[PDB]
Amino acid sequence: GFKQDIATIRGDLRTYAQDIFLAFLNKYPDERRYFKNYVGKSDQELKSMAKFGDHTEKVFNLMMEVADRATDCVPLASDANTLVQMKQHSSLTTGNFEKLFVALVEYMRASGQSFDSQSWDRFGKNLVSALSSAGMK
Amino acid sequence: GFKQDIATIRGDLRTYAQDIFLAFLNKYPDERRYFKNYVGKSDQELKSMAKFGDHTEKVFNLMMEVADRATDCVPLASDANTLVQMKQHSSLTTGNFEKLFVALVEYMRASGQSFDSQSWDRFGKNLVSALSSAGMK
Ligand code: HEM
Ligand code: HEM
Ligand SMILES: Oc1ccc(Br)cc1
Ligand SMILES: Oc1ccc(Br)cc1
Repeated sequence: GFKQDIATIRGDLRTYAQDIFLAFLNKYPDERRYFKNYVGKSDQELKSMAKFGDHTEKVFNLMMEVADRATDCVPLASDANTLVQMKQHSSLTTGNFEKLFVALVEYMRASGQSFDSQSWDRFGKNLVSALSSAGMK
Repeated sequence: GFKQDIATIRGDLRTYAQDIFLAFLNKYPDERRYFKNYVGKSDQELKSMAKFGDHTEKVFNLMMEVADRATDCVPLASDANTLVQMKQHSSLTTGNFEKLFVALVEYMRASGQSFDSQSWDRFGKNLVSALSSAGMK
């Protein structure tokens, strides 16, 4: 289930983080505009950039902390607010987050692995609700 | 994105090259008049010709180099000049290139592979502009 999925992802966090993030950019190529340092770079080029691995891992680490603190895929309002208030997220809208979770769920369903994809979809929906409540446009 | 798509195509170039060129010829059958011995043949007959695959590979080898040398999907003017000046292209106009890129983008959109088709559309438009700047009719 969802708790096991957190363990699966955490076990190889950097690989899953990179693969899901690339799935996101591949599904929604226009989203690359928010990452000026990743524009015009192949996947292998990206993987050779210190910040790509470091930042992508740290994003997914925080995602997993939020997921683990949730009750029945309902995240803490405080966690949503952290995400809204981050300077790095100042120009984002809930639609950016919606897209990330659509891509994440698609990745899980396409994987040969037994992720609880329905729960990740619902977690994403609940997180979007919480972001909106915390003031994200 | 675009840069990764170049790697994807290069990883199976003969297959992609033939399938895109066939998509072009099937969408625009009268374009066969620029070529020799292509009329009156089905796709499988074309693919079994001595030089169909070889010629198509050489075209797409160069197309991928032009794409790879581009910045933000803008090709080098030297690459455009080469394409205009090639003896093999003496009877072409920019419209021939426009049609090739319409077919290429349509192929990408229909494929099971996550191509950044919008970037290929932009690249095609920028290549056509560059061909015009370099003196193609
Ligand atoms: C629940 C989902 C998300 C979480 C947990 C999250 C978390 C984070 C974290 C922890 C950082 C700082 C990384 C570091 O210190 O190196 C960061 C940076 C950033 N995030 Fe988010 N983020 C999420 C979603 C998104 C989305 C959907 C976008 C845009 C489509 C986005 C855009 C950015 C940008 C542009 C930065 C700064 C540039 C960079 O480090 O690449 N984030 N995020
Ligand atoms: C960016 C697009 C293009 C590139 C990079 C390109 C490149 C090339 C190259 C490298 C060759 C040499 C093939 C060989 O001798 O093995 C070639 C030949 C040729 N190309 Fe282009 N070409 C492009 C577009 C077109 C278009 C749109 C047409 C016509 C609709 C065309 C018509 C021809 C013809 C008639 C030849 C010689 C005969 C043949 O290969 O069958 N090309 N091209
Ligand atoms: O550096 C980053 C990697 C992935 C996301 Br999502 C956001 C920032
Ligand atoms: O041999 C050729 C294959 C594809 C194109 Br486009 C042009 C020539």
